[PDB]
Amino acid sequence: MIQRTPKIQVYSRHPAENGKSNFLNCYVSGFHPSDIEVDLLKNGERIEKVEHSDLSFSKDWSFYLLYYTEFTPTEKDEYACRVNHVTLSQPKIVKWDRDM
Amino acid sequence: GSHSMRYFFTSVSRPGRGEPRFIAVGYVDDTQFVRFDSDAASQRMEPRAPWIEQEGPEYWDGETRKVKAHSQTHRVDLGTLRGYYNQSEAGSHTVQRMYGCDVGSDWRFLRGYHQYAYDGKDYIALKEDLRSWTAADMAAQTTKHKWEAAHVAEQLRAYLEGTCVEWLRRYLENGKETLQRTDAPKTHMTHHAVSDHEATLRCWALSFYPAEITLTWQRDGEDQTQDTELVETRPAGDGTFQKWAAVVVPSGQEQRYTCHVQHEGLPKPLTLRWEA
Amino acid sequence: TVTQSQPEMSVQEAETVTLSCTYDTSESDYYLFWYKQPPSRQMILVIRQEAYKQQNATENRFSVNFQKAAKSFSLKISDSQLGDAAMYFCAWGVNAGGTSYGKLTFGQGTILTVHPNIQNPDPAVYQLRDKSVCLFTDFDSQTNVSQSKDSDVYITDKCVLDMRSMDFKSNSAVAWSNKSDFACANAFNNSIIPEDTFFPS
Amino acid sequence: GGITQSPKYLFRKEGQNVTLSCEQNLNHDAMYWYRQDPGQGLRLIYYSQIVNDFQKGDIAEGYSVSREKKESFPLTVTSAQKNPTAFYLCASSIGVYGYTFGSGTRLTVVEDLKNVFPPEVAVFEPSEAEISHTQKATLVCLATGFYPDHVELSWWVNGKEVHSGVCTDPQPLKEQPALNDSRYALSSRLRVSATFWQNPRNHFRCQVQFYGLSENDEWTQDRAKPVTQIVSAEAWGRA
Amino acid sequence: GILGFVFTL
Ligand SMILES: O=C(O)CN(CCN(CC(=O)O)CC(=O)O)CC(=O)O
Repeated sequence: MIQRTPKIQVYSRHPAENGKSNFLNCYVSGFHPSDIEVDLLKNGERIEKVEHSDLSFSKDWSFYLLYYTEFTPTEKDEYACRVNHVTLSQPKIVKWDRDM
Repeated sequence: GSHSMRYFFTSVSRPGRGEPRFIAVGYVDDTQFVRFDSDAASQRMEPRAPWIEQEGPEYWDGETRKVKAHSQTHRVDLGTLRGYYNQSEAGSHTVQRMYGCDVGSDWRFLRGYHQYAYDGKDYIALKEDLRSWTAADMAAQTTKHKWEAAHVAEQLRAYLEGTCVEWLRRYLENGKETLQRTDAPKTHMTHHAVSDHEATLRCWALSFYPAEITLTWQRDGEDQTQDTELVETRPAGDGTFQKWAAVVVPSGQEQRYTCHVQHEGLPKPLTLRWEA
Repeated sequence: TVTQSQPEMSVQEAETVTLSCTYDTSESDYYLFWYKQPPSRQMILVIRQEAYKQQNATENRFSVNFQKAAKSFSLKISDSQLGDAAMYFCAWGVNAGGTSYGKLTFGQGTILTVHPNIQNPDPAVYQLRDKSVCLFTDFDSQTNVSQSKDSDVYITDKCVLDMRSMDFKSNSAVAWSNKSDFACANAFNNSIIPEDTFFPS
Repeated sequence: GGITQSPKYLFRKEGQNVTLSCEQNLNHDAMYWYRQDPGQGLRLIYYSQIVNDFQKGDIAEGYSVSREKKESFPLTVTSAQKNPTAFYLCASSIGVYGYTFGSGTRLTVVEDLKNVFPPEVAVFEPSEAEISHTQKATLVCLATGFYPDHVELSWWVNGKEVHSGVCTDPQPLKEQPALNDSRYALSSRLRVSATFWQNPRNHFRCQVQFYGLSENDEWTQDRAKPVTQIVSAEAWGRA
Repeated sequence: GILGFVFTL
């Protein structure tokens, strides 16, 4: 097999407004093989109520998935995406950066 | 404008764990409308868009009956490829398959696709003429010769050139509200400071459909291939798409750089400049 | 549905015959077939046609007339040979986009009888000893043999053999019974036969 | 490569299950079973596009199939099939291409087993009247009183099967039509040149292959068992 | 709608 390391993007569906409902997204793409583990974290702890898209792939045959959960951002709540794949020496953490 | 219908199939062997995983997903342009998941409880083709739910029972039984035959076929193919490449029964291997058709503004046939990959590599693809195949390696020539003798390409043409287009027209019409819409990108800009002299500028494009878009950074002047950060177009989760482009620039020349946004929904290209 | 409106049809050797077939469907693209099933019962494909493609062929005698709008797929046999005696089936099938690929739906079929051209008829009725049988042979394809009452006399329909070595073809029917009064002079009374049929004394 | 169907002839007692075999080494994915009935065309029973895939035809009830291997697609006619008397044809293809059918199988329902009888075969030497009039000699073979209608008639001359100058009735004749079960009769003719028949070294044989009872069946009657056998009758040339 | 024609590698 030819391994491909995933690209990871953590972002909100809509512009983040403190106290206003929204959706937190983790988009993993460009990876191979298909086995992958993705979790969304709030303040370092796992979020259970997380949904994800159906496995699909791009022209180059690499897979992509979208994980998302409904959240209300605050000033001091930290969010991140934890991805695990055979290409990663260890599970990779990508924090949500509001100000991008 | 142009439109397309594509079906993506993924089969993954799981030796010592069970039957191979099988996933089918169907798209019209950048919108998914059906799926089949071997690991799900329904074991049927399921709707994934509201405009496909109006189809009657005979549609879902047929797609179910067809997609399970796809599932059975890729299950056989996994074992055949294991033999072609003399691979052991221990490792897990992936078969991917994609076919469909494109149409132009007149909704007439434009292109057809039908291609396979094994473990992430091209295996065999149907050529644009819809009559010959491209075998990626010596092993795939066995499949190529097999499919030439059985006239697979000739038989596929009716679907790719005909039935595929008929389906696509039907869907475009039943999902006109969403499939035939155009959402222009909502654009803004951000300023980030790398230490002292150098800073980064980010151009944002949000809530646009379709996902086709181009973001370019102009200096003075014209585009900058060097020092341009461009993230893959990502889904917002509500049917629209997002994307941003970033450039690294010394502080004090923010006014020199400009962002160009070209989207199908935009009447003319947008030009953004610092600050707002 | 596939409809073949003529259960049976006859043709004279060396002449041509047209077998009709009409079908009903809503599909834009599909496949049409003609199959030949001789007495051996072996199905043999004669022609396949796709609606997308244009009528094409043939190098052989066989040919088809495909009227897409009319939904007619007639098979034409020209210079009929005795070997063309068979059951001909018209069939229809969906294209690759259909769910029942490649199931075939068959018409009721048409039995094609080929009447041989016999150059020098010499109709006679002969008696063959072993019970006894009467042999009516050398009559022309215009002659017809009829089942005969009473029930205790057995008569077979006419049958064509070809002595390939002598380029000779003959017709023949056989009649037999075990009763006493049965004789060749009256064996074929129920059938109209040439008055000058030869009866050896 | 090809497709082989079996058996050629076969019968079922009421309340009995039976299986037809179909094998193909054409490397074809799809295999089909069709049923042929007079007054009707071919009607699909079952088909398998690939191993472990099964699609019923409109007349599937009473039938069953299995596709454990690519090469084999056996059909089972269960006792539940109310009216199974027909001609069964196996088929194989890849889509609509390479469509090939098997030899075919004829299945009969024999309500009562006592009705089975093998054929009595007899040859009848040509009349000297024909020989003098046409300089040709016609032999007639009669196979009579056999049930069911599972027969194959051939002519053998000097130890080799012949097909030139031969005519066999397209379909047999029922000796007693009124009865629902009636024994059958069949006739065939062999014509040769006068000179050929005049030679007495020439040997003529009418061979009839009958398909009847098997060892699985039980025979309670005094008369010899109506087993699958070959009944023959011969004649010798005469000057 | 997906293909109804299935074939193996
Ligand atoms: O009932 C039938 O005739 C066919 N059966 C298979 C019949 N089986 C036994 C069974 O699985 O019930 C074997 C057979 O008798 O041929 C499948 C079905 O009806 O869906």
